[PDB]
Amino acid sequence: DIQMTQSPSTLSASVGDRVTITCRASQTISSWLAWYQQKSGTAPKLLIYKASSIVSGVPSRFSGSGSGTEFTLTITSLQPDDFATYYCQQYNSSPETFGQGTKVEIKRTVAAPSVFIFPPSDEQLKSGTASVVCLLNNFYPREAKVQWKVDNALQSGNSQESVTEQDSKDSTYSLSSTLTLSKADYEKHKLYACEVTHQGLSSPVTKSFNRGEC
Amino acid sequence: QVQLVQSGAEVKKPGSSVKVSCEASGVTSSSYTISWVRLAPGQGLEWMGRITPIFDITNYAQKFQGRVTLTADKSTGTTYMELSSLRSDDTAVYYCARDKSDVVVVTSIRPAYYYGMDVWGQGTTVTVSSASTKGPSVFPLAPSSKSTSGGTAALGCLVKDYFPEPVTVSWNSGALTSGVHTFPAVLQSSGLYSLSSVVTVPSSSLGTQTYICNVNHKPSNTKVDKKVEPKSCDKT
Repeated sequence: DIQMTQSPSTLSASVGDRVTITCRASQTISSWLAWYQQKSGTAPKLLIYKASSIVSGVPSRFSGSGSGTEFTLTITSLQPDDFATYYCQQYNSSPETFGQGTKVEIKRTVAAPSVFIFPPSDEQLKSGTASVVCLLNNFYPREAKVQWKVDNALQSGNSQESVTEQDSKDSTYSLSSTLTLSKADYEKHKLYACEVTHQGLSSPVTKSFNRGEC
Repeated sequence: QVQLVQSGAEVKKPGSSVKVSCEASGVTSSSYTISWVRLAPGQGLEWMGRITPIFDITNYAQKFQGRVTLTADKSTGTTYMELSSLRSDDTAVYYCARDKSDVVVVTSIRPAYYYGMDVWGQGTTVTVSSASTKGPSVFPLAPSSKSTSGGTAALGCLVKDYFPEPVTVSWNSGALTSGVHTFPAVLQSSGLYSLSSVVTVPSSSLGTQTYICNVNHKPSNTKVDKKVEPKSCDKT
């Protein structure tokens, strides 16, 4: 059984740039390797087979190389629509195994997020459950730690979050963290904070509200 | 111009079986081969099996073997993928693909005559949860002092506790699109989904302009529009 590991697991780059993804097979597979590109709502696209053979319809900028256990996929000049995940597949022995995929994201400037906090609705509160949403708007890199505190007392395990895909116009991310308690435990405290750290932050920005004033 | 058309999405209780179809048209042979590959959240791309309908020859993956069953209907260029003892981690997107060979595949891929999986289906989304179908409770994310930044206010909708995906959100019946962010749903420990949709507008408009989210959960079967209005908060 053959395991395919690629590197890096992810990489950020710019239009125009020279991008190269790497592929290691756990035993020699001669030249029996294919490259696949995949975007979001779409099926994988075949790009390369026999390690270097380009498909009818794949742009000249795409090039493959390698034989044995080390292989390489190379976009020469990057391009608006080349931002995607690339999978390598070995078709030597069965089963066919894929790589873990390499997501290629866009490279923009560092951008500090803009933070917002949202108290529970009047009508969610009628339901026994109380949700508090912290929003981190438009930032880069994708890394951000969101910390809830009540009152100045760190929560953990009540806070799911989610990140937007790399925005099409300004290539920034957005995050939505969501504290969730009962209209009983809520209701036991006054001070709901939401502290945020980023790479483009001088100092950890906090948004907080007093319960029952909101 | 060969094209593969898979069957619609599918929500299945755990333990149940699911059988997705795939309709080739038009390959240049009866001796074509069709692979099945699933896109699974967190573990990547993943080859399941393979069928050459003309001879009904099948080769499954060890990791599945017990549960997969490839079949064909030669008269109608359709194959079928049946995954059976469905666990919650079979929740994934299921693709069918052409295996392009110069020679009929009767066991392994014969690598010197392979050209890759060159044509795929759209995919079929298969969700495996104990959960039962349900519309969401839509709550307002109210704009206020605490949702403000230098001229700009943020407001939104909380689409809470539904099943299954998907739900859609527009703003003011689609009239308002610039600056909107709708986050990927999230799977709560209740087995029910929950997303947030959010907008940034200039603060001075909260008084003159009316803001509404339009929530359509087509499965079951709510259409709901909530009016998001400004709330009062502590100035300090």
